Order: sequence, then C-alpha cells, then structure tokens
Amino acid sequence: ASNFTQFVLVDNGGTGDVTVAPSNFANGVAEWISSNSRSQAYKVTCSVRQSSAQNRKYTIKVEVPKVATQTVGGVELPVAAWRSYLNMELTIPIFATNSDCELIVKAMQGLLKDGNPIPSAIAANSGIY
Amino acid sequence: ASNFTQFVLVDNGGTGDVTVAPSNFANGVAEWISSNSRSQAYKVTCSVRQSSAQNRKYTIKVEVPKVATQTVGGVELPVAAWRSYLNMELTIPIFATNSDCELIVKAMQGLLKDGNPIPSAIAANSGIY
Amino acid sequence: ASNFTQFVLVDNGGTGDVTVAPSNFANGVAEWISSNSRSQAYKVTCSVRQSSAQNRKYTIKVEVPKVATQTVGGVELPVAAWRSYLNMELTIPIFATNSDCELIVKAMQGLLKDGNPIPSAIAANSGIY
Amino acid sequence: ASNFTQFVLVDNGGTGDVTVAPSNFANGVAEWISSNSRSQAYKVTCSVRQSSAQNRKYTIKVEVPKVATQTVGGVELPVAAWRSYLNMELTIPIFATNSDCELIVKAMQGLLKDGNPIPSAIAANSGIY
Amino acid sequence: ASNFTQFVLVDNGGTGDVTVAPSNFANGVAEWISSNSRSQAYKVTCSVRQSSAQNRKYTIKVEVPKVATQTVGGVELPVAAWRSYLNMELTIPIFATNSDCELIVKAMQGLLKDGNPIPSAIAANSGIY
Amino acid sequence: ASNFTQFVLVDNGGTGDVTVAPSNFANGVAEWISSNSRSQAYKVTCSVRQSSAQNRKYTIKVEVPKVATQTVGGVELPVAAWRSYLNMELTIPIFATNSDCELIVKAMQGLLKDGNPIPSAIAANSGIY
RNA sequence: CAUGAGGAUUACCCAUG
RNA sequence: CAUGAGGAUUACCCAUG
RNA sequence: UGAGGAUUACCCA
RNA sequence: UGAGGAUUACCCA
Repeated sequence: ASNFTQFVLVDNGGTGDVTVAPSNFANGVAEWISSNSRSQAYKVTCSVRQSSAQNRKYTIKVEVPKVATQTVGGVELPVAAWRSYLNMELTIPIFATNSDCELIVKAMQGLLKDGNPIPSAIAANSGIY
Repeated sequence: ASNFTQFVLVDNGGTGDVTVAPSNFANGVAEWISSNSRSQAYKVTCSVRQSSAQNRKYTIKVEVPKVATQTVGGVELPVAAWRSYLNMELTIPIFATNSDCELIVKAMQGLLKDGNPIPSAIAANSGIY
Repeated sequence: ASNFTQFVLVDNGGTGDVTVAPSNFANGVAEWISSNSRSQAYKVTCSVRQSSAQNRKYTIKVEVPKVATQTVGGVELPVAAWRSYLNMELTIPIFATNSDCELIVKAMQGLLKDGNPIPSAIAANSGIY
Repeated sequence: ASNFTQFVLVDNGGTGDVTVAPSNFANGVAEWISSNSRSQAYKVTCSVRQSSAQNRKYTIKVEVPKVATQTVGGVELPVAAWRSYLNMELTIPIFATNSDCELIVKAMQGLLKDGNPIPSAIAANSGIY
Repeated sequence: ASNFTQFVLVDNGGTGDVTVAPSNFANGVAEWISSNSRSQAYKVTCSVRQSSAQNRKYTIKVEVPKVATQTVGGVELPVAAWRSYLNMELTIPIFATNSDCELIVKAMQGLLKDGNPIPSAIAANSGIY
Repeated sequence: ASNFTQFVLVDNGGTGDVTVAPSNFANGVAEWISSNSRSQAYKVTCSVRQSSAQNRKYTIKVEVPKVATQTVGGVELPVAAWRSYLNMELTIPIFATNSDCELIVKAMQGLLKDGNPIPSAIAANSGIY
C-alpha cells in the first residue's frame, strides 16, 4: 500500500493533462514534480505534524508555472515566466474521526467546485461582488 | 450580477447538504455562514488584495465545526466541541490571463479530487506513505 | 510487492477484530493506526537503522488504548482512559542470513504463543513462578 | 499454577524443534536456555516490577544464535557477530484487568503473526517499503 | 508508473543471474538488495534532491561482494576486505528536458559499455596505459 | 595493447554519435574529449590511486554539455549553456581477483540498462516510487 | 587520509574525525 | 553512539561510558 | 497569531 | 518569509 504515488493535478480530458510524480520525501515533506525541465515543472508538497497537544496540522503547497522560453545573448533556456503560489494549512483536532475528516474533505471540494463563488472569482481575475 | 451568493459547501446528495449564505462584507472581507446557531455554524471568508506591485493575493478561510451540546449547571447550550481550520493563500501575478487563472483553478480542484493522494491522506487521518 | 500493508493486530474471529493500516512513513518511521480518532487509535510504528558498523536494529512500538468518553467543559470527547505500551528493539548482526532471520521470527512467535509461560503470566496479571 | 516450565521456543513441527528450559531464578528474574553452550544457546529471561505508581512493567529479553556456518560447541568470536538480541518492554497501567491484559497479548501475537508486515520484513533482511 | 521494482543487476544470461529487489524506502531513499545476508548482499540505493537553485542531484550507491573464496552465510572479517563500493553523483541543471536527460543516460551507458577503456581497465585490475 | 583508446560515449546508431578520444594524461589523469572547441566538448577523466594500504580507488568524471552560440560584446562564440556532471568513485579491496572485478563491471552495466529503475527515473525527470 | 542522500565556476572547495 | 529487570505525557527524557 | 511579503519548506513584525 | 502556534481576519520569531 502507498499513497505517495503519481496523480493528475490538472485534468484536460485525456490530453494536455498535467501529471505530477513523486520525487522526494526528505524530512517528512513529500514532493511531487511534473516531467521535463524542473524549471518549468509543476510542484506539490505535503506534510503533517502534531502542531500542539490537541492538533495535527497539514501544510500543502502547489506551484503553477507560466511556461516560457528565455533568450539572453542568443542563448535560450526553458524557464517559467512567473509562478502562481498556493499555500494551505489545515488544522484538525485529534478527536476527529475518519467520518469527521471525510466531512472536512467534502467542505474543501465544495469550496472549489465549479460555479461556486470562490473558484469563479479566481478564474475571472476577480474578487467578491 | 453577483457572486456574493449562497452556495453548497458540503454536498450530501440533496439531504444533509451544508449551505453557507452571505452574512457580511466589511473591510473587503466577504463572509458566509451556515444557518442556525452561529456557535455551531460553518464559516467561510474571502478577500483579495494587491500584495505587491506584481501580485494579487487571495486569502480564503473555512471553519468546520463539530456540533455538540454543552451542559453546565444543568443549562445546555448549542456549541461546537471543536473546530477544524482551513487557511489558504493564493498568489497570482498580474500577467495571468483568464486562461491562466482557469488553469490555476483546475490545479486546485485536481489536488483535492477524490482518490488523489492528499484528500485520501486527510480523510483517513493519515500522512503520506 | 511492498510490505507496507494493513493487517489484523487483534484477532477476534472476524468480529470486533482490530485491524491496523498504513498511515505515515515520514522520517523513516512506518506507522499504522486503526480506524479511530487519532486520540483513541491503536498505533504501531517500525523503523530499521544500521546502529553500528556490523549491526542493524529494528525498533518496534505498539500502543493499546482503553477507549472512553470524557466530559470536558461539559462536553463529550472520544478519548483514551489509559494506554499500554510495547517497546521492542531487535539487534541483528549483518552476518545473519535470511534463514538466520527466519529463526528469530519463529522464536518471537513461540515466545508469545497461547499457553506458554510468558503470555500466561501477562494475561493473569502475575509474574513467573 | 506454577508457570515456570519449559516450552517450545522455535517450532519446526516435532522435528528440529528448539525447547528452552528453566535454568535460573536469581532475583525474581526467570531464565530459560536451550541445551547448548551458553555462547550458542537460546536464552529467554523475564521479570515484572511496579515501574511507577501508575504502571507495572514486564521486561522480556531473548537471545538467538546465528546458525548458518555455525560450529557446534566451538569458540566463535567476535560474540557480537554470532548473536541477535531481542529486548521487549511492556508497560501496563494498574487499571488493566485480566481481560484488558488478554487483549494486549493478542495484539502482540497479531503483530508477529506469519505473513504480516513486521515479521516479513525481519525475515527478509528488509525494512518497510 | 511505479518504477520501484526488482531488476537484474548482474546478468549472466538466465543462469547465475543476480536479482536485486526492493528492501527499504525510508526517507525517500530507495533500496534494493539481493537475497543474501546483508554482509554478503548486493545493495543498491538511490535518491534525488534539489542540490541548489540551479541543480538537481541523483545520488546512487552500489555495494558489490567479493565472491572468490567466499563462504556463503559465513562471518568474514574484516568487512573492508570483502566489499567494493560504488558511489555515483549525477548533477543535472534544472533546464534539462527529458530528451537532455535521455542523452545523459546514454553517455553513462556508453562509458561502461563492454570493451571500452574504463570497464576494461577495472575488470583487469588495471589503470590507464 | 594499451587501453587508452577512443570510444563512443553516446551511441545514436552511427549517426550523430558522440565519440570521445584520448587528449591528455598529465598528472596521472587520463582525459578524453570530443572533437569540439574545448568550451563545448564532452569530457571524460579517469584516475586510479591506492587510497589505502588495502584499497584502490577509481575516480571517474563525465561532463555532458548543452551546446549553444552566445553573443558576447556583439560577437558570436561557441559555448555551453550548461553542463551536467557525473562523478563516480569506486573502491575495490586489493583482494579482489579479476573475476571479482568483472562482477563489479557487470553490476554497473546492469544498473544503467534500458528499462531498469534508475535510468528510467533519470530520463523521466523523476524520483523512484 | 577518512566520512558526508555536503556544494560548485568541476581533478576544486566546505564540515566533521 | 553504547549500557541500564532506568522513567514517561511515548519516535521522548534521565544516568553512566 | 497576522486579508504580513516573497527568489516559496525561506524571511519580517 | 516560517512543514511558526492559535480563543482564527488575531498573535510570536
């Protein structure tokens, strides 16, 4: 059994899909990277820790790159014009059961479901109105 | 037009669904709360700001309560045994187009899709392995 | 293959069986827990290290909880009345072959087999005499 | 109800079985050894004590000889190259009943049952993967 | 796309082939060993990390046992007289694409191809002349 | 004989093959380079030393360049965008016979053979999982 | 000299012993 | 690192070498 | 802790 | 900035 596996980060039907694969798991921090130039790759990291006596805390990070070609002195390198950074921390008391956790996950999926306020604002370069 | 509307945070088919409704939008911070006792309610907040010259930054927060009844001196009040806290920050350069933003959103939805590493770890009170 | 799989820790003839599953591998420590709130779960951890130039040491830990419901601040929480702890360290010389290691495993199984001295004493809350 | 008797430590089904018998009882520490020289013997020791006000603690030690290429009755140096050491400590809260203790024994048996992760890894000179 | 599987390390054409299989995955470092005692085994380990801002680095280690006059399963001292150690470090700039990386692998294969200088010198206990 | 000969480092079926030739042996370091300007050449170096009283250590280095044309001071020069570095050290005990050494060579060849774990990961810009 | 899943401008440098 | 029939709130702490 | 900033497992109050 | 903690739009380095 293992969940430190490869998975689809961005789904575009079946083609153009962005897949991220395991790359490193040093110091309790799991890392996934997409293939090809590390410089233009998507990155995902995850870790859990006992934040306090009663809490466990997940720290998740995602990096979405803007693929571009850099030319300098006639030398061109595959780079990322810029990157979008996602940073999330999830705190869960040790009294939470698997049921409570599944609920927390549905809340996160619901928060980002298509058509809902927040994902809509973000996708349109907007805020709330 | 308005996206500061009511929406389903937790989806349980059609029954038991947790709906969050607008409640306040003071100081550029939008807030949604579920119905009934504010003490046992789900909470969602969102805001955007120009974090720097080139970046805009979204700050989103979600609160999942563990509904319980508190009895003290024979007096019982509707409370939350504890709460799970979600805290996410999304940074997006001003060069991002609506297309770039839609991609960023799919990355977030993919990260949390059922069966993928992270949501699976969380739902099972686990880490990566 | 991959030996990091779930298994039955406490066998009660398929009914009320305490089964434990892979939950974390951060920092080279393999962890297994039962489907419970992290506060009431059975926990098993394992790690191997090359303790010396010519030795390998396995460190195994098992946590057996006495589940209970506690009323804190006039509120009920799933918790553990107390926990029992098993800490075992096994040092094997690098010269031991697979058959030598199989011999060690059999010794540990025979040691704890029903009816034998030690498990008998433990279960009866007594010493050896 | 004297339980300080000999038993089969390594079971090979009648043939090639290793029996271990009472050999010492100095200081309440019970000892069993196989019929070998003490340098090549199978040794088992066990004792119980009130570790603290809240706990009792069983200390179980096992010594297993490396058998491959072993010269029966010979002088094999260095000692650390020919022996494996098992060190078990079981902490049990004073509130544990015989029933509670029986379950703790089952947990130990389950941990080491044939085909499960830990014993499988040990028998294959492996770790968890 | 899990690539952590067993493979043939030493190929003698079906007969006398040395297979190496997954034996550990602690700390992201993958390990494979042959079916021997760890003192006489063939060991292979591999890990990747972002050595710096500009580079990624693969660390590959191999341990090969001295076989001539070897006593299978025996205790052979000193350890340094019976084992060879291979230590490989591969530094790859983040701009390298999969194509670039495929070429780097071909270079490594060419370096060690049968009949070429380096492998010929090593196999003959020689240097370059 | 004399093993200091040229050889094919990168094989592309006799067309676009990177062949490397003897270029220097100063200071006991055998060097090979490809037909290029010293700034864009593939480089291979090898040296053997009696690292200890009872050991011999081979130190091998390979440099794979990413050729490019750079405009410096408004002038075009053949150069390397970046370089990939392979550094390997092999320690062999003086007791290893020629057949023992042949075994080491085969292990290194099997390690990098197409389809096996490591070369697969490297070529796909990923780790082992 | 030794050890480092230490670094690089790559036959050099760093830390520890 | 090692040793403890050393302790625990249990991947931590203590003593000795 | 922070609708604190990032060259993003770093850094400031 | 922080795999920094929360009574969670607060607070610490």
